[PDB]
Amino acid sequence: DCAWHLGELVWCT
Amino acid sequence: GGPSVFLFPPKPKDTLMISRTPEVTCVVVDVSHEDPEVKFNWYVDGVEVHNAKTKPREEQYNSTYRVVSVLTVLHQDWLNGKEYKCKVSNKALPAPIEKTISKAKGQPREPQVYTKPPSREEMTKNQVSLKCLVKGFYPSDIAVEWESNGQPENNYKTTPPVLDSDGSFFLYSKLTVDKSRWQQGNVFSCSVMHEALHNHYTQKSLSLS
Amino acid sequence: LGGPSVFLFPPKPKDTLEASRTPEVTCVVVDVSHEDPEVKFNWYVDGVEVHNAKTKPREEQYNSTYRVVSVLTVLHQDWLNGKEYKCKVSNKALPAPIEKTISKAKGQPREPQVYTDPPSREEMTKNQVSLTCEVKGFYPSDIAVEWESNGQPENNYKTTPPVLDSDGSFFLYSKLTVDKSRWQQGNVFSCSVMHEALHNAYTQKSLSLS
Ligand SMILES: *[C@@H]1O[C@H](CO[C@H]2O[C@@H](C)[C@@H](O)[C@@H](O)[C@@H]2O)[C@@H](O[C@@H]2O[C@H](CO)[C@@H](O[C@@H]3O[C@H](CO[C@H]4O[C@H](CO)[C@@H](O)[C@H](O)[C@@H]4O[C@@H]4O[C@H](CO)[C@@H](O[C@@H]5O[C@H](CO)[C@H](O)[C@H](O)[C@H]5O)[C@H](O)[C@H]4NC(C)=O)[C@@H](O)[C@H](O[C@H]4O[C@H](CO)[C@@H](O)[C@H](O)[C@@H]4O)[C@@H]3O)[C@H](O)[C@H]2NC(C)=O)[C@H](O)[C@H]1NC(C)=O
Ligand SMILES: *[C@@H]1O[C@H](CO[C@H]2O[C@@H](C)[C@@H](O)[C@@H](O)[C@@H]2O)[C@@H](O[C@@H]2O[C@H](CO)[C@@H](O[C@@H]3O[C@H](CO[C@H]4O[C@H](CO)[C@@H](O)[C@H](O)[C@@H]4O[C@@H]4O[C@H](CO)[C@@H](O[C@@H]5O[C@H](CO)[C@H](O)[C@H](O)[C@H]5O)[C@H](O)[C@H]4NC(C)=O)[C@@H](O)[C@H](O[C@H]4O[C@H](CO)[C@@H](O)[C@H](O)[C@@H]4O)[C@@H]3O)[C@H](O)[C@H]2NC(C)=O)[C@H](O)[C@H]1NC(C)=O
Repeated sequence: DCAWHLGELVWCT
Repeated sequence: GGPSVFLFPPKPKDTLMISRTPEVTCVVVDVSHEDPEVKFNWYVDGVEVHNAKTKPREEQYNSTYRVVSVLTVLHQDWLNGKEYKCKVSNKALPAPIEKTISKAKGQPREPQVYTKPPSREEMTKNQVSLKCLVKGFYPSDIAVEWESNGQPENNYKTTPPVLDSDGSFFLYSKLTVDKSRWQQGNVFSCSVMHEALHNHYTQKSLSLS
Repeated sequence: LGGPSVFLFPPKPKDTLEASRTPEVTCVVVDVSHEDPEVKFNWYVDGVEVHNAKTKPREEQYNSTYRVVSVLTVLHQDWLNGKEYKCKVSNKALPAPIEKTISKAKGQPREPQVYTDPPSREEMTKNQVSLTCEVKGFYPSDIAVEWESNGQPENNYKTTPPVLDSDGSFFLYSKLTVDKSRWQQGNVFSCSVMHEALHNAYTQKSLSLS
């Protein structure tokens, strides 16, 4: 899955 | 009197966020007008690379130039602990200067994130403070931000990281908001970015009873 | 060597806040050459010269320079009332005497707000728990924070440096780490704060298992 921060992609595993 | 070199790391967010581009900066100051020419040699783990770019030359108005070379690094190259050596050569320099930086060495430790509500004593004031405790993380490279309803909360202050007794770092972030916003049940979130976190990210939310 | 340098240091916060202690202003002169080790000190309090300062033992730095230090005792009231302390240093290696001036940070003193926070329920799974002391809205930044329990000092804590807040005051946090069992026994832990804007320059906040 991925992590987002105020619309901007942070990281995906 | 001669030129000096300052090698800088990428910004934590740039290395932690895949949607950004991290870069190391080799800064050279006290560059004379007589010999402004500066030669750069870049190395990654001892292996020379050639994809660096020289920023525009700058007058510091104290009769010196500021020559800067920038090298784009890969997110995982920096996270794995590769060392970047910047070699600066100048003719006003007896011997070329070499500076080496990398990510702080040591096993990465995942930050523990806990939020604290405002005290009931603090409910008598015009504004209340929301606290975000982030502890037990290594290295000290970290990004802490606040937000509410999909929008960032910028009225916060965050202490520098502090070296703990167990070898890790901790810090506190204090978001101050109008008390009415807290009384109305609005949810506030503390965002933490760190390499040891799952997807370099975690979020802890907090609101009224 | 282009000449000796001078650093003028304030007294410790706790030294000025406790009557038991004697606060001191310290004038440190580094890079004193062996050829001309003689240093003249002139002390001034609000422009008026005083003569009750004492010089510490000379110290060889083993880098071909001496370290010369003059220490001036100050009064608690005088420092808190913001008196100027000037240290004048004269030496043959100096083209002109060096003057440095220090005093309490000027500005309206503001009283610290002290709040404490218990460990989260998630922290009740770990071997140790963190207690938080929040100290905010104080000025000047000079302060001393300590922990205790049952009239005995708790030393397993760390305190962040003072951070400049948006309203011009300062805030910090102190984190005390204790064993879980100690916390779950219902023991009372105290956060003690010393600051000139507190009544009697002191306040103490406590918490326990609730
Ligand atoms: C002539 O003037 C030169 C500068 O103009 C100066 O002009 C004056 C008229 C004034 O206008 C004055 O304000 C100007 O600075 C002057 O050059 C200076 O030389 C100093 C030493 O000789 C040097 O001090 C060192 O600074 C190091 C840190 O540098 C950063 O912080 C300083 C302090 O504010 C700042 O001045 C610098 O610009 C640096 O700022 C940061 O730079 C990094 C990149 O390196 C940025 O991060 C990058 O950010 C970008 C995005 O912007 C990317 O994200 C990239 O990925 C990142 O890497 C960062 O954003 C930026 N921060 C900010 C907020 O701007 C210290 O580390 C260093 O301390 C070490 O060394 C000393 C010994 O010197 C040791 O004792 C220490 O223990 C430590 O090891 C040292 O303090 C100044 O930095 C330098 N100024 C500039 C502008 O480069 C020159 O000497 C003058 N010549 C004379 C008088 O003859
Ligand atoms: C030869 O050696 C000299 C010293 O020996 C060194 O030998 C090497 C082998 C190393 O081991 C090295 O670590 C040794 O120091 C050397 O002198 C040094 O010169 C430096 C500059 O040239 C100078 O740097 C400045 O330091 C200022 C602050 O210094 C304090 O902190 C440092 C360490 O961080 C510490 O070493 C100093 O002793 C200072 O510490 C303070 O001491 C005072 C006075 O005793 C304490 O206050 C009193 O305490 C008593 C109780 O103890 C009572 O409480 C009383 O009431 C108080 O008043 C205070 O608590 C104590 N604090 C600490 C942390 O321990 C910086 O502020 C300064 O930066 C300022 O100035 C520069 C310009 O110079 C500006 O650019 C900055 O913006 C800033 O404004 C600067 O960094 C070193 O301090 C000095 N070291 C010593 C020991 O004096 C000398 O240069 C060498 N010469 C050659 C040619 O090599």
